[PDB]
Amino acid sequence: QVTLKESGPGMLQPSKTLSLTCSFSGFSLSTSGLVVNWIRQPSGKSLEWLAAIDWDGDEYYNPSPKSRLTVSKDTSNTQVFLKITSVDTVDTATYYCARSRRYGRYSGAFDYWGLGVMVTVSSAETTAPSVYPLAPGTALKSNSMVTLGCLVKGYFPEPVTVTWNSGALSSGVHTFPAVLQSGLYTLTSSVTVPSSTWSSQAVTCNVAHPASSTKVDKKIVP
Amino acid sequence: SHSLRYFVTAVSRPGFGEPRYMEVGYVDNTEFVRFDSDAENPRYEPRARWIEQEGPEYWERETRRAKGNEQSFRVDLRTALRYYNQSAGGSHTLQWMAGCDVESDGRLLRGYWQFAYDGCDYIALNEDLKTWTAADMAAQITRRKWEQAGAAERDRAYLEGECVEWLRRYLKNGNATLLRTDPPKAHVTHHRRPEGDVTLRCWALGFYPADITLTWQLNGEELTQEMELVETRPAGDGTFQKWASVVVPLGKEQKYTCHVEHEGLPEPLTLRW
Amino acid sequence: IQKTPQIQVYSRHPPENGKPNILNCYVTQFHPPHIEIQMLKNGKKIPKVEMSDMSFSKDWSFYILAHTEFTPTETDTYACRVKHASMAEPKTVYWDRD
Amino acid sequence: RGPGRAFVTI
Amino acid sequence: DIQMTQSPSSMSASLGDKVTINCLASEDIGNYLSWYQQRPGKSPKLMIYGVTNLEDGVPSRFSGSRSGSDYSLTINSLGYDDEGIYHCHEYYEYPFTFGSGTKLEIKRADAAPTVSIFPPSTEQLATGGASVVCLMNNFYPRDISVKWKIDGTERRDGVLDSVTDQDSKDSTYSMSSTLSLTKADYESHNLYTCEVVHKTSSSPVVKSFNRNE
Repeated sequence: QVTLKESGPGMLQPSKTLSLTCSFSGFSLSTSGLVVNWIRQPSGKSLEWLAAIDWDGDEYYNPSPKSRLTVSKDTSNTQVFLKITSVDTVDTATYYCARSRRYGRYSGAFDYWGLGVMVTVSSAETTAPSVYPLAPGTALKSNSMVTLGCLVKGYFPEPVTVTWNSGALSSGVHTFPAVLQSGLYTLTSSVTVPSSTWSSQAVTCNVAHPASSTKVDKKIVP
Repeated sequence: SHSLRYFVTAVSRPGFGEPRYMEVGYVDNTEFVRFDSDAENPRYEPRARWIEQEGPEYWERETRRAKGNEQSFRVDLRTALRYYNQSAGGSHTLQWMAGCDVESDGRLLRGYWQFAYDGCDYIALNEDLKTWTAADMAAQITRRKWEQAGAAERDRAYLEGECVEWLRRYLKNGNATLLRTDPPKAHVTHHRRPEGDVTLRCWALGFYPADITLTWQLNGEELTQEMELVETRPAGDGTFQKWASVVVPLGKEQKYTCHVEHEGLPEPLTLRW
Repeated sequence: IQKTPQIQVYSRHPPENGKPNILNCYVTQFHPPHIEIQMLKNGKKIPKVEMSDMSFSKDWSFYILAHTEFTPTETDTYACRVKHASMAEPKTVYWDRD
Repeated sequence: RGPGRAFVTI
Repeated sequence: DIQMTQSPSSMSASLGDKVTINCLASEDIGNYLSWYQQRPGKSPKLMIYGVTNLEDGVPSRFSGSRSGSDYSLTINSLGYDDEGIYHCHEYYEYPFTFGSGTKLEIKRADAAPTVSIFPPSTEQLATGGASVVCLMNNFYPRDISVKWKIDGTERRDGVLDSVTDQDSKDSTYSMSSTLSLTKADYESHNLYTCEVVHKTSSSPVVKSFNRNE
């Protein structure tokens, strides 16, 4: 069973205090030789080990983060908490908790890992996306197939969804990854469509932003 | 009497690496050979002074046997993990005791050949060196298959032959450090107490072997009071220490006599404060 | 299925201040054989914890002896911390010239 | 010398 | 810290091909190293512990080796089920250092990127800012570079790039470049063009538009 789950608040403001908890149901930090260690990974980078706590209560830390880390267990061996004081925008990452066994003096590899909790640190507050069409070149020749675009600028939370013609058009679409810009995210979404259908029909871009509770539609016209 | 004993520990280390295999050898109570599988180039090393005069063939064949037994314990650990319907991610231990206790003349008085799993008695070879005692329901399969193969016969052949003659050779080669008798230096310490009475402490240090008797007496009587004595501990050089305490009134410390009797002493030592 | 360890901290030779001595921690009767023994001077971990053979007795419980060089003074406190599996919290035992 | 197991599985 | 360097940074192989991933330790990590596999969008699961011991449940086609101070992890019969990111471990010194991570994808026939230019929408201009984007779709492999020429000069400032991972449809890549300028600067010029060059075209594939059309 093992099964350990990370729980923690995403979207934190800088200089605050991040508090994560790891709940496991398969082993206990009681009269058991098991130890639980926190790992963090910034998206697109390498894994970093943060801290670890034995079933004794003994704690180990990575001296690289000066002195802002504090890991502690419950009076009921079934959870492990990590607290990071004065959180920075560089601490945006996905955090896991893993199990290891104590063999005398050394630890020994991570048997089971949690699912991961995404935490992001940024001072910007939640905004709504602005959607814009992307039409072909003004002097374009009669091609066989054409490509239309939909640009979504100026939204904060990481997730957005894009469909074409209320999800009817789904063949040949491309949703690009989001990029940040002075606190606000922006991305693009492309659709390929035969020159027979465009512009003989109406091709709509359906954007959906859940955190702001918004659904936007556009109609790309030359 | 004297004994040749060999203690073997196999500990699985899942998530860490290969299981640790250890083999220690004792004459009476003194270690003289050691083998550890996770050390580099695992070979039989000497742990005493008198065993270092064995040729390279001795260590070669002993290392060969040790590594063969190591592989045997690997497959035994896996088979026990299958026997008890246990998890592959846990760390479990096999312990093996094998040796011979022989009288000072030349007659095997007891042959030991027993195995324990995770601290509980698994299987044993009885003193008859023919019948197996199996404690667990899964240990009975081991007993039946080992009766089919007839392991008791070859185990007895080892215990009744090779063990006793190699014990004889070790005793003849290590008569300098295995037959020595160093008498213990003894004394009494008198500490007052924040209560009102006095703690007397009898000490016996630097003796061999560990067989020692330490008692306090009131007026030559077996004493009728809370006597606290600790267990015989090694010093880290071949000798042992011991001490026995007694809480006595202020002024009657001269009534108490500490008696220490050792096998290396001409007469039992009696000490007063 | 586990056995709690027993600890004895002591000096090899009769201790006196300024004279060099070997302080050792004798830990017996425990299971499984995965334990950690640390020697502490004034609270800090000594790195010279050279330990002996992790052997076991007839009761199948393991024992071990971990010694280190030191010099007894009336101002320095020395102890042995053991971390096993059977004790919820690590056991610290201070040296005392009984 | 010590004892040999003769590769006999328990 | 015993920083551990993993290499290569990214590998690409055919179906069934044997591949090797190496890892070095600055200090002596003798048999204190494990290899973890992380699937796309999942958590790293443990694969090999010790150095050559596969964790129970791992297909036997994987192997772990050690040669002096460089650790290797080999896999011979590669399938689509193994594409992902791989990590080294160190569990010896307490600052546990990880590898850089190595991405393993599956090869395919080289593809040319389809590039398209998208002139700013009047609304964008109305706001006051302007962003020109020129996407490149369905190419292989990952290596590709864009230039953005504004009436003959480069003006490589103010550009943002966003490259996707391999497509779930056929393992092809996509890139989107957005040049965000002011409305005054956008009206300052006329001709705007993208210059993307791939390991297939030998000559830069070019696309452009003119504002006054």
